[PDB]
Amino acid sequence: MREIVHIQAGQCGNQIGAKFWEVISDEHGIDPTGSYHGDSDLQLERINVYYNEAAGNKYVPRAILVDLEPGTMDSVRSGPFGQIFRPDNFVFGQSGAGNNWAKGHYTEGAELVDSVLDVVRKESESCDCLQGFQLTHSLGGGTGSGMGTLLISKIREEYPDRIMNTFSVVPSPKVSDTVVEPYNATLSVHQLVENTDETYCIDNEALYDICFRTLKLTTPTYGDLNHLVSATMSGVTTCLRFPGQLNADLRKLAVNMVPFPRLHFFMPGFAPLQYRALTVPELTQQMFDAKNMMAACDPRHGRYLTVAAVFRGRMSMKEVDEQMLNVQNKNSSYFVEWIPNNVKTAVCDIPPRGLKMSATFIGNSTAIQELFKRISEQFTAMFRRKAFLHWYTGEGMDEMEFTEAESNMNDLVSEYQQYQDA
Amino acid sequence: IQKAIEENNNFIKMAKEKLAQKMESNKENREAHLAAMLERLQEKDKHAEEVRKNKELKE
Ligand SMILES: Nc1nc2c(ncn2[C@@H]2O[C@H](COP(=O)(O)OP(=O)(O)O)[C@@H](O)[C@H]2O)c(=O)[nH]1
Ligand SMILES: Nc1nc(NCc2ccc3c(c2)OCO3)cc(-c2cccc3[nH]ccc23)n1
Ligand SMILES: Nc1nc(NCc2ccc3c(c2)OCO3)cc(-c2cccc3[nH]ccc23)n1
Ligand SMILES: [Ca+2]
Ligand SMILES: [Mg+2]
Repeated sequence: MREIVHIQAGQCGNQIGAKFWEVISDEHGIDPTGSYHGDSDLQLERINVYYNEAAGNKYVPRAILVDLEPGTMDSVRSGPFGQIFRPDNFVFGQSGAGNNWAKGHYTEGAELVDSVLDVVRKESESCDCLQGFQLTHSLGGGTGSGMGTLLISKIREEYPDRIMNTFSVVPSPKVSDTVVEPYNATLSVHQLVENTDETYCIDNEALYDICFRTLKLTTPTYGDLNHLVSATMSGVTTCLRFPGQLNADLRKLAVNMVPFPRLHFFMPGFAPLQYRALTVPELTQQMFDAKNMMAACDPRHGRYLTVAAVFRGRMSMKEVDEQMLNVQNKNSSYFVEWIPNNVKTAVCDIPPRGLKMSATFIGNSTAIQELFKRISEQFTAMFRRKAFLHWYTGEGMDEMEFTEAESNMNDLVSEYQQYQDA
Repeated sequence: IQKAIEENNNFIKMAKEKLAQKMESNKENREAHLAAMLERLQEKDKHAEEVRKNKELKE
């Protein structure tokens, strides 16, 4: 039955999670009460991937909601689809984590992690055949970052052969809540390097530049960024949520996308970003455009290890193949020659709400090193003077752990560079 | 988590011992100042008695 368990941790994680659930619930014809009111059996044909079936012939998201503070989960429960979530799947503490990875991972978070794992186990136990997990969170705060990576580590320990996938919002000084975000992000990337199979790098810098430059929004809110995130996530889960030609599970996708275990950080993109119907050439050109990428990295500065393209809507598969081939053949130097046929294409007949045609892009590119270099420089700029370290050592962390995290991330960068020059 | 607990306890411990040492040292110093002042006044009362005796034994 190929069940996925979804986990959203912290403020960012839970807001983007909520948008994800409202968007896909709309695609599957599920209303806020959990009743199906769609027009097509394809909407229900693979519904069990993300939704449990309840007695009242209710479909309930297979979703666990975690935070160290209550605020955001009250806001979820009051949100438009808030009644659809299982009440027992809300697991919240009272203390908060103060944007402090050490509080999320070692002190405040550890007290709550067991109760979160109990709910994960209760959901998995009733799965016909759990394929694995997806987590939504930011890396810049304390709960999603520190407690999220703690959760990931515990899930790996108890489900070591299951796929662990994250949608991870990466911090940027252009959209910043605290100065300590690079510390929290550096500590978290190391964890993801060890304990996830796939991590979608969603950079608030890129989301901001898209809202501002392309969408012409002078003052973009978190709501505007999360609209892009939810549309991207809908796109990336399309190929498993709707009927079609592909017999896939998270492991087959991972095996096709991840050539080396540590290099599993993907750039997502979306097109189109208006009433003019978009031709296949236009979707194809825009989905590969730097300006559509959500991890503010120039793909012309690296090479593609692998690419997945997912097209949604009624269109010519012939025309799709021709345009995808055109972009690969005309830009062959940006695709590594030593992985043949490394661009894969999926088509789903069902378009998202409002757009007639859309494309979602997943790239495993060596250019993602630019993101980690960015974070590393901000980390070093502080860590060379030990600035703000007392917030962390006061929760029991040693300087040594920071030095090791910094080293792990410079090694990740060096590995990406090795494969970019090969 | 154990290192964090230990550091909090050591801060409480060291502040408790520092405060108690300061308050004791202050009590001893204040009492010594008053005892020295009183001792000077008692030396005055002794001298006043020797004066009243000198005056008696002059007669
Ligand atoms: N894209 C996006 N980023 C967010 C959102 N909320 C917070 N952030 C970012 O996440 C970081 C703060 O982490 P946050 O989720 O608030 O901390 P936590 O809830 O304690 O885990 C900062 O880098 C913020 O820019 C959101 O709704 N959308
Ligand atoms: N995420 C993830 N996966 C791994 N896979 C290997 C595997 C083989 C057979 C399996 C299995 C998993 O599951 C049940 O059968 C290794 C690791 C890792 C990371 C970092 C340091 C490490 N030191 C030892 C290991 C490890 N991290
Ligand atoms: N790796 C990877 N690729 C994806 N794109 C499409 C694709 C189609 C055909 C392919 C292919 C990839 O690779 C081989 O043939 C989606 C995902 C994903 C991630 C996280 C949660 C998810 N819930 C549903 C899906 C999914 N994960
Ligand atoms: Ca506590
Ligand atoms: Mg915050």
